Amino acid sequence: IVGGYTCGANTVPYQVSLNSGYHFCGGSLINSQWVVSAAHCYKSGIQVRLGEDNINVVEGNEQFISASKSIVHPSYNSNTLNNDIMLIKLKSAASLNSRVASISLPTSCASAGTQCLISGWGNTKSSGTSYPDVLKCLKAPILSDSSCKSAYPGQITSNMFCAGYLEGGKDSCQGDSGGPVVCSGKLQGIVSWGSGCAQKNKPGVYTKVCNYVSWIKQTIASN
Ligand SMILES: [Ca+2]
Repeated sequence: IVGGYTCGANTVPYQVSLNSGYHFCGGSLINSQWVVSAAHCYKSGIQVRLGEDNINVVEGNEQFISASKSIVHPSYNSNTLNNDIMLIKLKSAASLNSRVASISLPTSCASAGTQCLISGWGNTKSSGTSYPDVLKCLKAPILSDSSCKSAYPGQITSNMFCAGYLEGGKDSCQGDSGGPVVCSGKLQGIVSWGSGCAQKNKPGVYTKVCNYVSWIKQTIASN
C-alpha cells in the first residue's frame, strides 16, 4: 500500500493472505468457507492464511487453511482485466471471532465521493521495492467515472472503478492485489490494476463487486 499507515494487528478481520510458499496476493473472507480475490492472482496450490498481521512471525491468531477449489469468473479476460474476480473455497470452515470475521457483500453499488479502507501486504514504494511484514491500510475515495475514464482512456469497463488520489503518492500496489476495498462495512471492490503505483494522474482501478453478487451467491449455493 503506498503512502498508507500500519493498520494494527487484527483491526481488519476479513483480510486474508494467500500463500503458495510466500505471500503473493490478498483476498477477503465472505463466509466461513469462501474467500473472494482477483482472478489475476490465480495459481494452483494456494493456502489461505487468516488472522494475520506480521506474515513472517506466528503471533497466535492465525488459521492456515488450504483451498479445495478456485473458480475464475467465466468471463475473466487477462489482457483487458475485465471481470477480475475469483472465488476460493476452503477445505475446512474457518473459525470466526473478532480477530477473524467475514465482510458483507453489497446490496447497492457505492457512489463516487464515498471514502473506503484499502489494506494489504503489497509494495510500499512508488519507485523501488519494499514489502512490509505487517498489514498496511489506506483510506481513499471512490472517484467519479469520468475522472477514471479520463485517466485511463479506452480501458475502463462498467465492471471497474477508480479510487485514490489524482495527485499521487497514495495508492494500493503489486501484492495488495486481490485484497479488500471496504466502504461503510460492505465489500465494494477488489485491488485489481493501475499504472505503476502512486503516480500522478494514475489512480488504482478496482473490480466493481456489486456487479458480481448474483454470480457469487449462485456459485456458493452450488459448490
Ligand atoms: Ca503471523
